Amino acid sequence: GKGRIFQAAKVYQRASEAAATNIVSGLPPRNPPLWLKAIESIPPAEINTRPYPIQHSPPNPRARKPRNLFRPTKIVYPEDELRRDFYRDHPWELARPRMIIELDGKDARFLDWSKGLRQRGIPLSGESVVQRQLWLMENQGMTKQEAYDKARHEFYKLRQLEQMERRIAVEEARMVGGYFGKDLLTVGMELENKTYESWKKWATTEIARQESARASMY
Amino acid sequence: PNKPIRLPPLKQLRVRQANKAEENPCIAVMSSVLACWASAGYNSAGCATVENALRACMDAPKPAPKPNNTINYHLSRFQERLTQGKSK
Amino acid sequence: GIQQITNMCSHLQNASRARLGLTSLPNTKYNLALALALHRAGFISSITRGGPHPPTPEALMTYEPEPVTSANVATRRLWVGLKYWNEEPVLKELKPISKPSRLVTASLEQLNRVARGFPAGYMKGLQLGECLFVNTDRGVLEVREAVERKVGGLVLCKVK
Amino acid sequence: ISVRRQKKLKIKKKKYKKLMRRTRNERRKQDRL
Amino acid sequence: KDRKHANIRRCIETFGRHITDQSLERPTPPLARGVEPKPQPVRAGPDTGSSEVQIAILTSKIRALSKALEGHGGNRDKNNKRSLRRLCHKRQRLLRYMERKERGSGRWHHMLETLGLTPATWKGQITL
RNA sequence: AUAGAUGAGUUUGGUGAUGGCUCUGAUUGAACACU
RNA sequence: GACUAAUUACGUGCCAGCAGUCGCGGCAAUACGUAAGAGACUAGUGUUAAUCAUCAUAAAUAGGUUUAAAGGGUACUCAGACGGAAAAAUUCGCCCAAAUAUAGGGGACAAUUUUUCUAGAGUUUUAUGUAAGAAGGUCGUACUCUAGAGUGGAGAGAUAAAAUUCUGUGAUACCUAGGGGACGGGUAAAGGCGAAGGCAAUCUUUUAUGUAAAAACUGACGUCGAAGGACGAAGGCAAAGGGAACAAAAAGGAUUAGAUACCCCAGUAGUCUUUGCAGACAAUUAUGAAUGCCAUAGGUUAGAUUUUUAAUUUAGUCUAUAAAUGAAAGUGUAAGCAUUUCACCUCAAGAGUAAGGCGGCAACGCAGGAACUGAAAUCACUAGACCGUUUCUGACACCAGCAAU
RNA sequence: CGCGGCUCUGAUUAGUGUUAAGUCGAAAUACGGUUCGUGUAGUGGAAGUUGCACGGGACUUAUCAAUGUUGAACAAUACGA
Ligand SMILES: [K+]
Ligand SMILES: [K+]
Ligand SMILES: [K+]
Ligand SMILES: [K+]
Ligand SMILES: [K+]
Ligand SMILES: [K+]
Ligand SMILES: [K+]
Ligand SMILES: [K+]
Ligand SMILES: [K+]
Ligand SMILES: [K+]
Ligand SMILES: [Mg+2]
Ligand SMILES: [Mg+2]
Ligand SMILES: [Mg+2]
Ligand SMILES: [Mg+2]
Ligand SMILES: [Mg+2]
Ligand SMILES: [Mg+2]
Ligand SMILES: [Mg+2]
Ligand SMILES: [Mg+2]
Ligand SMILES: [Mg+2]
Ligand SMILES: [Mg+2]
Ligand SMILES: [Mg+2]
Ligand SMILES: [Mg+2]
Ligand SMILES: [Mg+2]
Ligand SMILES: [Mg+2]
Ligand SMILES: [Mg+2]
Ligand SMILES: [Mg+2]
Ligand SMILES: [Mg+2]
Ligand SMILES: [Mg+2]
Ligand SMILES: [Mg+2]
Ligand SMILES: [Mg+2]
Ligand SMILES: [Mg+2]
Ligand SMILES: [Mg+2]
Ligand SMILES: [Mg+2]
Ligand SMILES: [Mg+2]
Ligand SMILES: [Mg+2]
Ligand SMILES: [Mg+2]
Ligand SMILES: [Mg+2]
Ligand SMILES: [Mg+2]
Ligand SMILES: [Mg+2]
Ligand SMILES: [Mg+2]
Ligand SMILES: [Mg+2]
Ligand SMILES: [Mg+2]
Ligand SMILES: [Mg+2]
Ligand SMILES: [Mg+2]
Ligand SMILES: [Mg+2]
Ligand SMILES: [Mg+2]
Ligand SMILES: [Mg+2]
Ligand SMILES: [Mg+2]
Ligand SMILES: [Mg+2]
Ligand SMILES: [Mg+2]
Ligand SMILES: [Mg+2]
Ligand SMILES: [Mg+2]
Ligand SMILES: [Mg+2]
Ligand SMILES: [Mg+2]
Ligand SMILES: [Mg+2]
Repeated sequence: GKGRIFQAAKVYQRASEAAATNIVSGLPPRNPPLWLKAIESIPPAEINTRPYPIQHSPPNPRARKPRNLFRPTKIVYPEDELRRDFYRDHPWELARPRMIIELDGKDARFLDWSKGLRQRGIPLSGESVVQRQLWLMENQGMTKQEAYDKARHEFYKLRQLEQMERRIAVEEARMVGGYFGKDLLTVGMELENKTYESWKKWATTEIARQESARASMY
Repeated sequence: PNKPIRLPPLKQLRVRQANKAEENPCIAVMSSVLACWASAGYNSAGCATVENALRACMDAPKPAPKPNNTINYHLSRFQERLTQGKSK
Repeated sequence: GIQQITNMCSHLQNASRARLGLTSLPNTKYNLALALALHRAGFISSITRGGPHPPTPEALMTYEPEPVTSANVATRRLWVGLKYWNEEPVLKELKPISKPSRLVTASLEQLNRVARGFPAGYMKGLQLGECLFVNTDRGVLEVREAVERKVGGLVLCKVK
Repeated sequence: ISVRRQKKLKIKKKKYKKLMRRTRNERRKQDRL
Repeated sequence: KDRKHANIRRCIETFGRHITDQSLERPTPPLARGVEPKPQPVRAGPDTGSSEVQIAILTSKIRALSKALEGHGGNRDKNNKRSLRRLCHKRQRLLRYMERKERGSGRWHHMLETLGLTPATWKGQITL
């Protein structure tokens, strides 16, 4: 046994008895620890008792001798199927950065998918399409494909305007004397130069290495 | 083809020769000198350039040692995480 | 068959040793008898027969099992609720006495003596906390329940 | 049984095996094979 | 192998309890005291598990193997000598159980006379 | 019949086991030695 | 002396002696022999012999068998033990409950038996996969033999170094054309198959289990299993083949103080084929078979399901752990918790020996003591030391150089 | 009287136990200096030793030639060990 006998759940019991009587028989027991009375009415919780975990999906009714009865089950929602479908149809939608750092957790209080894709607190992304799709599919009794088409098409129109604003923004800005910094295209090419030059050096060295290594074959 | 196994619990995960072992360079240069003597001959003329190269190494100063490769330290950090665990 | 009780005793030990909340047992007229005895003595929490999967925990006592006909008798199973208190199981040991190789029987005069910490026959006295279950014509009673009823018979198991 | 104690039985079987061979003709004369 | 699975069909069609329930005169065993016959559900498929079918199939396997151990160089096959002693013993446990279960039913005598299963096949110890 | 269940010395460089030997208790239709 | 209540002095000097066990005695002995004291029982006190207990030390109550005594070489199986579900008849077993209890009551359980049930055990649906087995035939790399009035023309092979040895009757080396035997390269893996022993080139033929998924079918038909019988590695015996290679024996050459040996030149049984005998193995997982059950992780083998990408899942196998268990090492699909059954063990040594007996052609196998002699044998771990052990680290320890004996 | 059993004895001969101070080797325990044991068959004054298959109660004692990264510029009221 590489473990050790922990008794952290019985500190009160053991301590309470030790403070019951004095070690010098025939005297009043000295005052107990200051913490003995603090946690008097707060017994520890029960630990190490494997319960039947929550079943997030119907268990196999055919199994006659089921195993892993005390194993937590996987959490699957109806959205999982839809998210997989959409993001497979729009793989480059994953390059759009999405923040999963919750601010206060109260982001699902102002989400009303009956209005449209645009919502308060969340950006326009594939998730908004899925939630909107699920809403139409359930409330409006639409099919998976039908709801997918409608919500998906609204997603496109909102993205088109976003891309049009960028071009018209920079263009109009220069009509009144507006100058900007290095675009992402130019910056990207510059970094390749620094990296390509480093490759030239390495190539030249190894090339010369093989040449010198070829003189020994003869 | 199977994938690399999960190492069993070892006392210490490390590499014996952390830093490469440097081979004395002109020990090869000497081999060439010996080779030429075998084919050409001891008191020949084509051995001058080869013999002079052997004298060049001994005169030249030996290089300095390289900085130690800190690889055993990082292996000790991730030992319990990579393998089954530690044994003692 | 007595082999079922032995399997049941050994299983409840392993289930309590593994600190499990629920435990399954083959649905038989014999196992149920001893289970009710353990429950009537305060060792197990609840008893409910169901299928191969445990019933809804929140509604264990409200769980309404379906009729046990010949179409599903093979899948029925007894679900026992183990009990733990003070970081220690309440059904620690279930050593059996009457094995398939030999059925040990006790008389009323011997049970009276064993119920006060004095050996008698192939049994040993009962100490603090220990309990003995005897199978008689009045069901699977406790040694002290059989002494007040003035009966005896097959000794199933010693519960500590 | 360790190898050290198995060697004590090894020297018992060899001496006996070697004894039966040596005294095989003597036991053949007396019809004691 | 082709014959092996073709003979199994002959045994299921000859000794099948789903075919002998009408061909034989008294297939079922005689009723006991007080016991009255009752209707039972129909078989969803062909009877292939009854002791008659199993004993018949084992007989076909025993003949093929026993006939292969008596051929040229059959003695050299000393590993299948156990396979024959295992089929004869596996057939003995079904005959010994089917004897007291049927207790002289016409369905039990039709198998014996057809397959030639004499009393040595199950009464005592099969020693090979 | 409800008080009735006990150990000690000795293997090893040392420790824990296994396993015998011996002592601790009671006794004899007893013998012998000193009384 | 300690066990075991109770001390000094002198004498003796591994001598004389004491001793139930461990032990004491070799010149200042608490242990021997005297003296005094002390502890204790008491007309009894000690000793010897025996009995019970000590001893769970033959364990029914109540043991144990991986490493310590002790798992059978193997599992098909007669006898024999043991073994499902829901009811019923009988016994009145079991209980009240005795006094070896007339006559009754109670019905959970038990025995015989009857009727139903499908969870154990089986059958069918050509599974997949697979070095279980057997028959009849072949394949190939190398080896070897013969032939070429082959080319070539003095060495070759062996070993740490050599010798014996091969070669001018032409070797080694390089080829050509035939012949002959046994062997199984890669694939290849913690892989797989059989009851085990064991099974690895290939084609056809032939054979019993086993595994997965679905349905259907029989309806407890199950597990273990003394004995008998079957199978059983290498070696060995018998007969007839075969005979390239390897190789006990026999023999030669070296090494060595000596060399049976280890090494080397060669070499017969034997290894192989067919028919029998034989039955011993570290026949091992140092762990009998089978059933019920207990928390995880990482691989892996043959399938199945699926949103076949990757996850669930059945049956195996192997590492590392938890609870636990164990003397500990460790195990952890069990060496755990329980159960069934068979085999086996009861201090060491003598001894797996003797005698009688059975089996066998023989070798030998099965079975299986006692006398004499002991207080110890035995297992795991721990820390050291040692290693013609690994990796290091210091030292005129060594290399090198100078000088000296 | 014969047959069988049993007891004692027997030239001759075998095994084993005990016995510190003898002799001949150096087999095992470290890679014990030829890996050690199991079976079997030979061989040698003796311990030993050889052939054939088998066991690990011996090599899991295992520890990188994948040599280890410009993984998105710079500047600002942003940023500040
Ligand atoms: K001692
Ligand atoms: K054995
Ligand atoms: K020639
Ligand atoms: K047997
Ligand atoms: K020689
Ligand atoms: K697995
Ligand atoms: K003897
Ligand atoms: K010096
Ligand atoms: K040796
Ligand atoms: K020789
Ligand atoms: Mg042993
Ligand atoms: Mg053959
Ligand atoms: Mg020691
Ligand atoms: Mg004292
Ligand atoms: Mg005295
Ligand atoms: Mg004295
Ligand atoms: Mg008196
Ligand atoms: Mg075994
Ligand atoms: Mg045997
Ligand atoms: Mg029974
Ligand atoms: Mg009655
Ligand atoms: Mg009754
Ligand atoms: Mg049905
Ligand atoms: Mg089944
Ligand atoms: Mg196939
Ligand atoms: Mg099949
Ligand atoms: Mg010529
Ligand atoms: Mg050939
Ligand atoms: Mg094997
Ligand atoms: Mg191969
Ligand atoms: Mg298998
Ligand atoms: Mg039926
Ligand atoms: Mg069996
Ligand atoms: Mg053989
Ligand atoms: Mg042979
Ligand atoms: Mg011969
Ligand atoms: Mg040779
Ligand atoms: Mg035989
Ligand atoms: Mg073997
Ligand atoms: Mg057996
Ligand atoms: Mg395997
Ligand atoms: Mg393990
Ligand atoms: Mg145990
Ligand atoms: Mg002995
Ligand atoms: Mg004998
Ligand atoms: Mg024996
Ligand atoms: Mg050590
Ligand atoms: Mg010097
Ligand atoms: Mg001088
Ligand atoms: Mg004599
Ligand atoms: Mg030696
Ligand atoms: Mg050696
Ligand atoms: Mg050997
Ligand atoms: Mg070793
Ligand atoms: Mg080792």
